[PDB]
Parts: sequence; structure tokens; C-alpha cells
Amino acid sequence: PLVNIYNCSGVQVGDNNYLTMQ
Amino acid sequence: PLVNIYNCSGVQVGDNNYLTMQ
Amino acid sequence: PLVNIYNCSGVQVGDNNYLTMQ
Repeated sequence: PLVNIYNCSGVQVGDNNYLTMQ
Repeated sequence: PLVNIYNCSGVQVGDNNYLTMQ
Repeated sequence: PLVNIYNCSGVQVGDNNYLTMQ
């Protein structure tokens, strides 16, 4: 359920097409 | 379900066309 | 379903044309 991330870059709950960045 | 992210950058629940940033 | 993000930058549920930023 709740995550409360407040990050500062790439993230994903988790599913198809895994993210990237640079 | 609920996520409650409050992040400060790129983020995907998770699906096709995985995100990018710079 | 519900996400309740309240972030402060780029984000996407997840689909085609993965986002960018700078």
C-alpha cells in the first residue's frame, strides 16, 4: 500500500518495462 | 493501491515505455 | 488505483513515451 517516497529521482512500484535514467 | 509518493523526480507505477530523466 | 502522490517533479502512471526532465 502506502509508500511515502519523497525521493529525488527514478522509481517504480514494480511492473513491466523497468525504468532507466542518466 | 495507494502509494502516497510526494517525491521530487521521475517515477513510474510500472508499465510500458520505462521513463528517463537527466 | 489511487496514488496520492503530492510530489514535486516528473512522474507518470506508466505508458508510452517515457518522460524526461532536467
